Amino acid sequence: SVTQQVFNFAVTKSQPFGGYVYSTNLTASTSSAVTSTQLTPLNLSITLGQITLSGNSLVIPATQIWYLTDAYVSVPDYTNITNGAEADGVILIYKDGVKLMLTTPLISSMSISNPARTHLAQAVKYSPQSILTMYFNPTKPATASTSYPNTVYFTVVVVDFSYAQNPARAVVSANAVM
Amino acid sequence: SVTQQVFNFAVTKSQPFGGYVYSTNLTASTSSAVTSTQLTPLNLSITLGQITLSGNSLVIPATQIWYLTDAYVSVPDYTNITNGAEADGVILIYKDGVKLMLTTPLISSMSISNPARTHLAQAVKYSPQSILTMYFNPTKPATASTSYPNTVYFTVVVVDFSYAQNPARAVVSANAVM
Amino acid sequence: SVTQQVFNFAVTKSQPFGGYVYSTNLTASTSSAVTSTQLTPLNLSITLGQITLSGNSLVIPATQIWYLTDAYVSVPDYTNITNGAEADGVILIYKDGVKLMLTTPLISSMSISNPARTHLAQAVKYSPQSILTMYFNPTKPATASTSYPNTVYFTVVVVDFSYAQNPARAVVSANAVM
Amino acid sequence: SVTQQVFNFAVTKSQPFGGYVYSTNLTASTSSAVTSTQLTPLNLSITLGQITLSGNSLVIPATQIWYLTDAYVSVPDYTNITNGAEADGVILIYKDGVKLMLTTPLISSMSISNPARTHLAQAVKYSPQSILTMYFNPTKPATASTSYPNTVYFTVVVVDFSYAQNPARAVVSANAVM
Amino acid sequence: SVTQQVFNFAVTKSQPFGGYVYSTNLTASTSSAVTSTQLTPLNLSITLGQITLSGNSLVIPATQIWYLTDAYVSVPDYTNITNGAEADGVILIYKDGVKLMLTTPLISSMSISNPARTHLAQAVKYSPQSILTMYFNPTKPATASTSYPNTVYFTVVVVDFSYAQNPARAVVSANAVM
Amino acid sequence: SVTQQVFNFAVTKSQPFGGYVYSTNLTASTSSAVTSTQLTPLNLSITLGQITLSGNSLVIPATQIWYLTDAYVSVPDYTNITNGAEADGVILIYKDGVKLMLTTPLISSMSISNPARTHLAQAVKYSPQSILTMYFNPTKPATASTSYPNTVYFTVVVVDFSYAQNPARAVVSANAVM
Amino acid sequence: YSYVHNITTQTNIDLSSQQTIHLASINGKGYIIFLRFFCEGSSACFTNVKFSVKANGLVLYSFRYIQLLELGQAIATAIPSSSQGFSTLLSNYNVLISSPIGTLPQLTLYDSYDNRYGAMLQPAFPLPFVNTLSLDVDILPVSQSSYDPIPYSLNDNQISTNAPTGKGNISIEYLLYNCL
Repeated sequence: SVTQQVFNFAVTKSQPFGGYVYSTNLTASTSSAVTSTQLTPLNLSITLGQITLSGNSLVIPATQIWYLTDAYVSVPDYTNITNGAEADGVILIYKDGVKLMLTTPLISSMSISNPARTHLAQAVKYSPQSILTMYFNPTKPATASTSYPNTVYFTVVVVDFSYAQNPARAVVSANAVM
Repeated sequence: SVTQQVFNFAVTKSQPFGGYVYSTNLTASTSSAVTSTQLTPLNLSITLGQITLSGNSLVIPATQIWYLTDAYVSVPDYTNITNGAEADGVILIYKDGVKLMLTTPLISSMSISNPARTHLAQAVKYSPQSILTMYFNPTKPATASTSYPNTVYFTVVVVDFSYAQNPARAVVSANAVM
Repeated sequence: SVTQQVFNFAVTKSQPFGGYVYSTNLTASTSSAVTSTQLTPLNLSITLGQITLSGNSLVIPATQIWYLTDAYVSVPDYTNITNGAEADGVILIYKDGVKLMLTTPLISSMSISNPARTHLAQAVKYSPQSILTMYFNPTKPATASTSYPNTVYFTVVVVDFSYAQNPARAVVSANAVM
Repeated sequence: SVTQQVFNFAVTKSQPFGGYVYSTNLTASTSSAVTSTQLTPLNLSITLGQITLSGNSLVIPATQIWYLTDAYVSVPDYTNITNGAEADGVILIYKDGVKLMLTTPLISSMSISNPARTHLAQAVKYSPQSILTMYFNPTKPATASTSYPNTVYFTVVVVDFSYAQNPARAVVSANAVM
Repeated sequence: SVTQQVFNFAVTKSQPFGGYVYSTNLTASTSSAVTSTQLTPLNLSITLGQITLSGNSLVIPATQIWYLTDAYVSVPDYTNITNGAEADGVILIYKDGVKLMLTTPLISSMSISNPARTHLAQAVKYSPQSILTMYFNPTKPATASTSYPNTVYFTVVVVDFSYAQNPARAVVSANAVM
Repeated sequence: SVTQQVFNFAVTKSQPFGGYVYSTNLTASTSSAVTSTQLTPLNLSITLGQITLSGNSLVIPATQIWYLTDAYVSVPDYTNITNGAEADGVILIYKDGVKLMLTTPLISSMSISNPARTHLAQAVKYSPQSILTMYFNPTKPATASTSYPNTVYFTVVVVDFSYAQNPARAVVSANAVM
Repeated sequence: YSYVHNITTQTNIDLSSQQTIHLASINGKGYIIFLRFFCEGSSACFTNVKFSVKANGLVLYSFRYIQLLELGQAIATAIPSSSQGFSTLLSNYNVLISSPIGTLPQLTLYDSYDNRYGAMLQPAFPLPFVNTLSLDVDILPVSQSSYDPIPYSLNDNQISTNAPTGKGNISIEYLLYNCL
């Protein structure tokens, strides 16, 4: 329960300033059958009001605070990796294009069917509007015929401030303490 | 795994008012083989008196406080998701039609044959009258022929107050403390 | 570990008043190939002195407190459920014919051949003498020929006060302390 | 961890009187392919020194206290049960041959490979001289040819007092305390 | 699961007297395909000195304090247990050729491929020179032709004291507190 | 959840002095098909600026504190070990050349395709500069033709101080409190 | 204050005799700013579905699509006298679009080919609502042949015996400006 400690942290800090907490699922998918070198995955989140932030280098909205808490890989992807139909490798997590903050331990290892699956290292806070980008550095690339693209899911706990009283000073006073 | 903590939270807090806690089964099912875009599953709840609330957008009755806690997917669906006979994806949980409250983590990982079955992060409260709506956001859609619709069951803990001395004047005072 | 919590709770609460706490396997068998509509299952409990309390609508003996704690389904039933030889559905659990206390989530998913079997919400208590009736509400009924009856095993913790020095009032007196 | 709390309680309470707490394995074996009705399984306990107290109705010797803590069944035993190669049913656990205390919940269900394995209900304490005996009541018996005997494993905690001093005074003081 | 707590316990306690704490791998292996009765496994421990302590009845060197923590059984062994190509059973653990302190839970059930891989109860201490010896008590012995010997790997925490001021004086003060 | 406990411990003590805590991957590889005896694997870690510290016996940079917390073995390595195409064995972890810190338990048994793989014993810390070197002491060497070199992945928590006020002697102040 | 923009749906409705469906409900004070009503499915969207918008239980709007066409809140037409009236209009033309609205609703979209129907509503000043705002859909099957579009009361439940039927799905988009 590393998501359940972040979820308990946001609903106690952002509640006196007026604040809405929920969780969503971010999908980073490296396109078109990586076989040679470092590629870049296309992040695609579904936030509250039917909106779809697609494309590389997702920019956070100006009233939301994100928390990248966990990551996993679906079981039909883990079947394809160990059969050599799609690539293995690590995934680098950047903030503002400058800080390298984490490196996921070998995405073939974090399949959701194994109870002894290694998780993400720590829950990463992402401030209001600021670049979230990811890179995919493959090792043992895809070899078999009829290869498939990669897909690695992430769990984002999203704090939202769009229903406060005065949201201009509600965000910037809650972002400092939390 | 969160149902047993929110159940004893209901039996302790509702009993000074008269509190009749029980559990019922909710069924969400997108019709007709989702393959491209965001679909709408048909809710279906079964309360006490053979009352089958159907269609989208269920309304909580005026004497009850619901709790949407857990979910699971049967094995004859999970053998189809890995075979590409029905779409994977997540389920968004809305409250009052605009506020998104949760996201179910990747319904193929909620199968009943996964030894690490993933549950929900926290159970969501639903007060008297408040519209519950859900949507299905498909990642890795169905590609095989003779596809099948999706079915993901849920679990609702209902806190009834109709058998106290007053059905209306008491539930609105335990809604403030729970 | 949900059975062992309510067993250990009973043997420290009913111990200063004298209480013979033990476990018992309950059987609920809907008879003769349920195929269209709501049925009624034949209960069967085997207490200490080899007497088998049978028939629909068990009346609980006047010096005992029952705790219905778990539910599971054997493996040869689960082969017959998924092959359409016997009907799926849920089970409703009453008390004095009016008070609905649980709904078992889809008895095919409570099977023991799966490593992530779903559980009940809470261990349901039952006072001295009070009627216990159940019902079977079939969804997706038995389809293939040469059908079979349904059978869902339960597990009941029986606190017993009959061998102390005190009547059927001291049983209900130590019932409401719990 | 239900063996560990019993183990730490026995280590703490029997230490000032002088006491030797260790853990062993007990084998209940219903011989010769049970097919019809209620049988009697051969107990075999392995104490220190390859003693192998075998045969029905083991008497606890006058210096030891035994704690029947947990019960399970092996994985080829589970495979032979679900193929109908050996019989299913319950196991009744008696004290002094008259007092029933526990009934194992359907020994097919307690296979050691499932994480959703149902445990024993409570750790049964056996005092000095006292007679442990068990019975096997079969439901849906063995059907296939080349049937096999049944074997169910128990985990016993033995608290010995023979090496301390005059062991009778230590046994009566410790059995008064723990 | 217990190997991380006694390691941290050994570091904090052997520090005021000065000492290594590290880990090694101990191999117990019953020779030549046990089919009848009580057999003796051949221990083989290798410490940092590249010195192999083989044969039965290993002697702890005069400057070390060992701790036997966990055990596991590899997959080509567990493939052969479930086919009957080698024996199941437990392993008894003695000290000083006299005391018996543990009995490991059913060496098939601690295979590395069981998702509920069971661990040991508590770590076994070993002072300066003492005789660690094991005995393998087979239940369900090997029945198939071309059988294989057993192999159960252990994990030992070794607390060396060789770098203190006087190592023979340091251990007899640290054996009291640890 | 062992790497997330030392990660949270690192960010608590690096917060008053400044510190850039992040997780990387160390890859130890024995070159060219070990077949007889103890070999030496060439480490390869990746710090921030695409800096590949290669060669045997990596030297820790002068203002960083490392933490070796995890190890795993990929699936094409585990299917090559059990096919006898590369050697099994253990891996020794040395600090300054002098101290032995750990021993990994039998690298084939910490593969990732097994749902209950074994773990290490502790996270070994590493101060400003020390010579981290490893050794692969094989058992059951490579027997089949067309053998492959080994590859065993690790996971390092790196605590950089280079973006604090003075990364020369503030790193030696936080080294003592950790 | 805050904007509230939403789309409510019912995705499979029997257009049979005498049903009442409750689409959405909004609590709190606010101002109605923009509304859209849409139906899809069979041609029985056009005649059998009555939309209703209430505020604090008091009815603001209640209409149908054939009421909006036949009472002149649609595209501006002019039919020759040698005809049969509106029966010659719906039998000859497939798609009818009309943009400008004002406070009263207008039949903006008639699509008999693709079978989509729709109306819009933009108040010329923000229409307040105090306690609740509720949206209802009443399925009352009435044939196209008579219907008597001139209204005589608010709660006129008029039906016929040979009205068309089918299945369809009904959506309502709204944009409000609520209080906090």
